[PDB]
Amino acid sequence: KVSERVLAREGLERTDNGMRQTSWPEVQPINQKNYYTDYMKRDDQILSLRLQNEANRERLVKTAQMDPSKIIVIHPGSQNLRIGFASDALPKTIPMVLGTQYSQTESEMHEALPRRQFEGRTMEQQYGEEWVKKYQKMCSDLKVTMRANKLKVLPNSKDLVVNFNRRTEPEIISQHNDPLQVEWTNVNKAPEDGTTQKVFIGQQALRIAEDSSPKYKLWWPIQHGWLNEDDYPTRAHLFDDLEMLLDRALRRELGLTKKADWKQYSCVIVIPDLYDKRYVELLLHLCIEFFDLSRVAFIQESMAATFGAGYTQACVVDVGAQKTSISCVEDGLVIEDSRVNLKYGGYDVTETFIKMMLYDNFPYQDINLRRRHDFLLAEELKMKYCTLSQANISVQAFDFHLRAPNQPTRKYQFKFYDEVILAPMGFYDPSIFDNSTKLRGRRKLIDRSYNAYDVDMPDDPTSSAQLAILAMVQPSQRSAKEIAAERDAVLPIAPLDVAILTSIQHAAKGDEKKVRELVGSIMVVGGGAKIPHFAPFLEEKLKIRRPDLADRILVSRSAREMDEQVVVWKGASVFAKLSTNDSWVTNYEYKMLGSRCIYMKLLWHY
Amino acid sequence: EVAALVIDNGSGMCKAGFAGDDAPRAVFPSIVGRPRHDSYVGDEAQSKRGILTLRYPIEHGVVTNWDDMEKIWHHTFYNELRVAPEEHPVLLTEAPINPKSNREKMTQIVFETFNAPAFYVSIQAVLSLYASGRTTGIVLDSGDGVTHVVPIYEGFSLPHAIARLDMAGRDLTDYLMKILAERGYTFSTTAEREIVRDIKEKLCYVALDFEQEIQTAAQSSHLEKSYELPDGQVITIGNERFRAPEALFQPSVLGLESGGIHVTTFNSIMKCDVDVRKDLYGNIVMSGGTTMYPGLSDRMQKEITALAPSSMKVKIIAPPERKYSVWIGGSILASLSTFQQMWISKQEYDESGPSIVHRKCF
Amino acid sequence: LKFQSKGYNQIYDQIWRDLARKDVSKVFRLATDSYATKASNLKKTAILASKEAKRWQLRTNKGTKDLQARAKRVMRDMMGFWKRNEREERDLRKAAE
Amino acid sequence: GPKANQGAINAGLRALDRSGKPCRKWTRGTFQMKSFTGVVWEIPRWTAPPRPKP
Amino acid sequence: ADIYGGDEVSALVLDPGYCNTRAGFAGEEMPKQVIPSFYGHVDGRDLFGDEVIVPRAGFEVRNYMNRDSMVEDWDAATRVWEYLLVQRLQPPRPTPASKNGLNVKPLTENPLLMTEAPWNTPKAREKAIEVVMENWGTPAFWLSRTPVLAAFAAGKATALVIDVGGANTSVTAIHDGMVLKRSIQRSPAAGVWLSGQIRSMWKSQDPPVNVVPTFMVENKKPVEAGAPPDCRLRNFGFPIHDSFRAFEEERVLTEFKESVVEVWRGPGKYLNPGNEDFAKTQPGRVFEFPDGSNQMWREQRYRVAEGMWDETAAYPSLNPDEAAITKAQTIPALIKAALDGVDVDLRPNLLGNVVVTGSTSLLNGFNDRLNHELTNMYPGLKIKLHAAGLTSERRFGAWIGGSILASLGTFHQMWISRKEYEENGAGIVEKRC
DNA sequence: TATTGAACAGCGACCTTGCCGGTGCC
DNA sequence: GGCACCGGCAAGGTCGCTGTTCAATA
Ligand SMILES: Nc1ncnc2c1ncn2[C@@H]1O[C@H](COP(=O)(O)OP(=O)(O)OP(=O)(O)O)[C@@H](O)[C@H]1O
Ligand SMILES: Nc1ncnc2c1ncn2[C@@H]1O[C@H](COP(=O)(O)OP(=O)(O)OP(=O)(O)O)[C@@H](O)[C@H]1O
Ligand SMILES: Nc1ncnc2c1ncn2[C@@H]1O[C@H](COP(=O)(O)OP(=O)(O)OP(=O)(O)O)[C@@H](O)[C@H]1O
Ligand SMILES: [Mg+2]
Ligand SMILES: [Mg+2]
Ligand SMILES: [Mg+2]
Repeated sequence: KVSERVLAREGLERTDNGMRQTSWPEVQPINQKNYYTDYMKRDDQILSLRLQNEANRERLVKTAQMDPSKIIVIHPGSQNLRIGFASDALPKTIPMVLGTQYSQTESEMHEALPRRQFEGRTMEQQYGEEWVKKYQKMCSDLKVTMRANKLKVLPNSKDLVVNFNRRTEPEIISQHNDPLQVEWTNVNKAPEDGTTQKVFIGQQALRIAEDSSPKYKLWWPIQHGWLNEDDYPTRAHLFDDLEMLLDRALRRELGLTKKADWKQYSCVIVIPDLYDKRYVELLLHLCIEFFDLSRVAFIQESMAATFGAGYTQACVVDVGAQKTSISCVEDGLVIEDSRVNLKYGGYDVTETFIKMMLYDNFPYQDINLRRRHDFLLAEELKMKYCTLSQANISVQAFDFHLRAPNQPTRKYQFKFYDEVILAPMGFYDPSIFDNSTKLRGRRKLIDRSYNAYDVDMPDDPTSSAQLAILAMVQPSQRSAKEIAAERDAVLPIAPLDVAILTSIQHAAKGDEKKVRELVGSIMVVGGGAKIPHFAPFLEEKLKIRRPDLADRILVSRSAREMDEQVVVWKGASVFAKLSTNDSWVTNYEYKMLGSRCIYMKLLWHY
Repeated sequence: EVAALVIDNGSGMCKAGFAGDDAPRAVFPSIVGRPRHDSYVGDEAQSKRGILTLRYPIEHGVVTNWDDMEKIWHHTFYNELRVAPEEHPVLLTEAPINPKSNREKMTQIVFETFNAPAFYVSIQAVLSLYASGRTTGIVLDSGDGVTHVVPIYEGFSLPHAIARLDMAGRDLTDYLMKILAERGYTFSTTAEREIVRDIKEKLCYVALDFEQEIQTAAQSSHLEKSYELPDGQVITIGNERFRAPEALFQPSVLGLESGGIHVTTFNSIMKCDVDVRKDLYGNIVMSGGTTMYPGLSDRMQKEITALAPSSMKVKIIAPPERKYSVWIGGSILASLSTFQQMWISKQEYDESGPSIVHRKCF
Repeated sequence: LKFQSKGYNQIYDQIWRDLARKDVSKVFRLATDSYATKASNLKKTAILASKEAKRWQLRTNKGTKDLQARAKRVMRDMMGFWKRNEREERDLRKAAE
Repeated sequence: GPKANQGAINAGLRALDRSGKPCRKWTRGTFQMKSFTGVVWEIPRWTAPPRPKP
Repeated sequence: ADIYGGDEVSALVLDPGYCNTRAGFAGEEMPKQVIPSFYGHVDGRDLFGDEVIVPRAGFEVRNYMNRDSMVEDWDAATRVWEYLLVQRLQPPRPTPASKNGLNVKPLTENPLLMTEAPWNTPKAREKAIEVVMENWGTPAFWLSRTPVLAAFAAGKATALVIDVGGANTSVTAIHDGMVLKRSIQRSPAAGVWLSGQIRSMWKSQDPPVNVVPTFMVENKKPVEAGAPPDCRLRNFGFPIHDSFRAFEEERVLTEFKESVVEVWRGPGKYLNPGNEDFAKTQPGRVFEFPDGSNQMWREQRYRVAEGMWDETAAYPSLNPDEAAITKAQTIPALIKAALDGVDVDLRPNLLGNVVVTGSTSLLNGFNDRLNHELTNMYPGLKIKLHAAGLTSERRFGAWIGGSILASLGTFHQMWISRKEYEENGAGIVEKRC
């Protein structure tokens, strides 16, 4: 038994407190049928484009009423950096090497180049069996070729050279009889060009003697056309080296000594046709965070080559020190699928030329291209004698001076006969190049580029022509990451002629008219191409491979009387100067949006 | 018809702009200056600091002085964006697990002071996840004043699992002043502290292996970067470059008890439901200004791989825009057609008071 | 003495009986459905927003044609630059040492 | 264009009181709560003035 | 009126437990803050939160809860609950302006609902309100038993709750939202006991299995199943305290529990003649220690769990002074005794509404085995098992119930008012059950 | 006069919801 | 009989793909 009146008198009373039955949140569903989105729909909304509209409008107002001397044009490379102002006739060229104090020299940390087993079963093991047999067969092929070409060959020739070389012995002169006086870098002297650290770049780095009271090491941040991760302990150290080298080039070659003034300048950076996106996004970061330049713009090496020429349509063969690359340019783009990138160049011809003469008892058997004076000697000898011109070949005698540091100068006579042509001819059978270690370290520090939103998908460029050349070396459901990792494990190598035709077939995409235009439009650039009769020899090699095109094939070196090294640079300068280029990433864009703005701004699908 | 406004306000730099745009129009220091014996905001307050006392109204990610905070929003609309808020809806960003009372006060202010017609409050970590292009992941968000780790699954954050490392970009600046004083320089006043903040942003980086670096720093020439002060004097800094960022990984180095960002990440994943963890290891997202040092992605990949089982696949997502990801995600969210069904209208505010933010900004 | 009368027992008991049988029951349904809805809204929204964030990177016909136009614009401008510098005979080099 | 589209999709945009009157103003006030034993105690609660209509 | 908004009453809901303590506001599907009950102690100051427990010279790990799941350290309890309810869930006071490097009572609006274990004694209940009403200025207070809130978190007014926590396994009958006192049954055979079983089983494999906790390994390399480990260890300029290593090993035991251990779910007990022999033939489970050491587990994964169902199966306690579990402490004996505490007419209703709770109930196969055992011991009745929760995330059951309770409009008449307390002092034994 | 930048017209692929329905609990 | 889960289906617009036509350049 219960009652309310008793409870009232006891002071007990159940009460709602004026509250709702529940204060749990009640949630309404979102409706999404036929949804729409305003995100980045208009040019007004995209920062990279907003800023360009404002810039265009300001220039039109300035017309109602930019200076090339404030534009720096940079083109990096495995041996050489070209740098200069867009105002200028020509870039200054400097070796892209940085020299610093260290415990051990280059020579002290690694085995000698070219590679030899100094203990082993005779010349055949010392140089390697396959290599010696390759050399023999190529020598036979040349003799057959000269005889077929109705030119004289002496029945024995090597024996005239080899027995001279191995018996000559050097001569010493420099204390008394007048040489060219070399001048080793005075590493103790303080820098005058506006900085404290005693680092060296360019020719002044190469001419540091092997022994000096502070011991100095040389570092190359680019080799074979990519970041030189093999030689570096850590990523941070490599970025700091590329930054130090470019910083010293601005101060020492351009004379831009006050660091505060650089914010007034703008930059054009040339990149290869098959770029690593990690390398592009490094160079942008140096130019905007470390140098604080106002604007940065990019152009591909083959695109720039045509701008140097004044060509609308061409096939551009770019023979470097260590990279060679081919692509077809038409209607203002490199044709994305045409791109081919081979890992050899004029340096391999130097190594191979030395190695062929060494086997033929070249007097200076102690030579090792990791020693500085040896490297300079080998490059000089290469440029003096290497020759694809078949007709001028003979037994010839010459001499060279080994101006080693702090030792009297040694003079060697020597002879050659066919090393001078067989080493260059390696472009048409690259198996003789010492490709054994090119791939070492190729993902040691810096990973493959992945798409920013989907990190198992590679975002580095790819081309049908390059995959056709990988398949040519190694015949080729897994993920894209695993497939890319398999391709990465094959070094891209192919004959030069085959690489061109493979590039052009993918360029044309099964169209004989497009082929018949491009094949009459071969343009050769890059320092490695400067070997005599390179362009005629490349034409002949394509003609004897494709009779269906043989009457139309035409190969031209350079463009408009430029030097083959600078055509790419000149092109990049024209791209700086011309009015229509909106390809500039401004400093304010990159501070805001980092590498995302490259995708908004370039003149190709990045 | 006009777009909504997106405001991302923090311990260091406030950011503001229009919904739909891919970057803010305004980025300015969250400083309020008052005359000690009129008020001033941002670079203007720093320029005339001699006649002023300066404060930050946001401390450790959380608003702590509202009278000063309202001067920042006033400056944002009328001096930075040049727009009248009564024409536009507004999106405000909010720190992970900031107090309920703060949501009510920022709601109160944008309606009663600025008359905005409709508005929404949004969790910073979730926006930074949208801007990285995914629905599920764990966000390490690290600003000037605080660092958070936030697991999010199918767009819902998991409050119980959020772990707040209370050390961030200012601490790493203070620490870099301290170790530069040990090298023989001096940087004690505010006019020097702003130099030392710039020195981080240009010169510091995260070591991949700290033992190898701090051993090899004895010999390395390359490490010793030089820098030019406003006075034209040149400093040089060496192992200070990586010792400053290393404090993210070893908070003992700057003298507090906490796990480094790799351990707080790991712990936060491991507080989640067992089935979800495989997805979070596959989606570790980095956000906020302090995550911008070179190398940080790699060291986080390594350090969490060392803690995780060998059978897990661990992935670090660090998109190039990540300093502004919290704002970018707000721009996206405020520019969808569906935003119109999300926001608090002024008509709901009139009906319900500031508590409406607990019903709608879920 | 407080809190021990038969009426106190009855009122306390009756409150908890109603609270458990009626209110807890309704609020559990509402709570579970509300959570389900909230989680769905957030799933949907995360899906749209994450698509938009990536949408700028997807190639299109229109974008590709505009890009081919920008490339062709610059390429003709470059040809015009060489017309002018040929018709005004640009010089470059001296190399004495 | 999509933002102009009539019907249900944009029911939010057309409802905005752009450049309109001041909203009513809220103050932390106090509410009286009563236990089942009759005792009264106070909780801070948001409050605003009424909205009359003649 | 029409002067008030959508605001009503923002309760705090607080749930201390031997392993974890949970706090947050009512009207939310999950607690905002959950921290280990194990606090750190260094240089005379206490430290809280899983982000703060880290190796330091003299670091000592302590717990404010005893294995009765009751408070035994009210001074530390005060500091831990101040850290949760004040420092992490209220607006911060700003720094003085001089310190920032530019210039050269707390709970008065949130009532508190607090969670107690169902055997928590009168003197401990009294001191919980005494601590609250002195320290934080809270407006009003309520204290309620985990079984009741677990039942509410499954939406049930009348239920049998099986609650396999850390320090204790509990069974209780809830009817019309109140505990039937005679039904309360409790047991050590729970999450902490199960870690003791696992440690014993590891110290008794053919090669002994050693656990090295996560903080002691710097780096590791993957190695084959059963191979020697391959890693390098941290070295410290100080002794690691035994207490700290014991807490940091518990995480590794929690991974083994959540991912390897399985209740035997098959027909009859695991030791019945065919079952053990069959279990050795099955595909196993793989596991890794922080060491990098990797192994495949087969018949053991059942036996470590089986002890709470059949006491005969249990490994020897690794601590020699620990009492081994008796038949009366096994889950079936608890259930049978718990229901024998209740009127016969009410048993079908309870058995139709079984609610399971606490993280040890998340063992693989636990619901299966519980369904089988209930079937075989109560034939002829419908058995149905519910989780406590609004979501798949079933860890916070007893907290969620508090968040629902504190959100119901009819509940606010119940809180013990600040005034109602200060007039009486001992009101909480009577004006609460 | 060939080529261009652009506005405009037309269509299908696509995601998402409401609808009608089978099967089911209560 | 009310309400619900799960399913196949008809249907709505936004968006990108395809295409015609125009004023303008040089
Ligand atoms: N007069 C010359 N005759 C023949 N070869 C030369 C001559 N001058 C330079 N070379 C060779 O040309 C090579 C290529 O130099 P170049 O500057 O084109 O290469 P790079 O662009 O620096 O490097 P990369 O291979 O990455 O393109 C030099 O390494 C050298 O071997
Ligand atoms: N490039 C960079 N490298 C290193 N640190 C950077 C860089 N850019 C900015 N920072 C640092 O980032 C911090 C600012 O980050 P952010 O803008 O995210 O702060 P915030 O969002 O206001 O902080 P919070 O979100 O914690 O309130 C500062 O310490 C700044 O020095
Ligand atoms: N996923 C899991 N599977 C099984 N057991 C788990 C899991 N996660 C944690 N545990 C264990 O369960 C217990 C978790 O604490 P739990 O919430 O269940 O108890 P509590 O409520 O904190 O303590 P008390 O026993 O006082 O109620 C610990 O013993 C822990 O090791
Ligand atoms: Mg080159
Ligand atoms: Mg921030
Ligand atoms: Mg418990």
